Amino acid sequence: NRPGITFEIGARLEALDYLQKWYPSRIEKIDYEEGKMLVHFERWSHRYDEWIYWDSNRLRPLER
Repeated sequence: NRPGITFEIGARLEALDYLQKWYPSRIEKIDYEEGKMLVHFERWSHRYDEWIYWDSNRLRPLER
């Protein structure tokens, strides 16, 4: 039970949207160079996967 980017593939990060919530979304793949992750969302109607960057907008790492 780790709500946030644990930097591990398969970790459940917090993504914002849909409800404007930071909802536990799962990392499917990580790009470390650009610093993006292929995140798979549970509550997401358009697509289910997306490449977004950590805390660039709607992505939150772990508590700290």
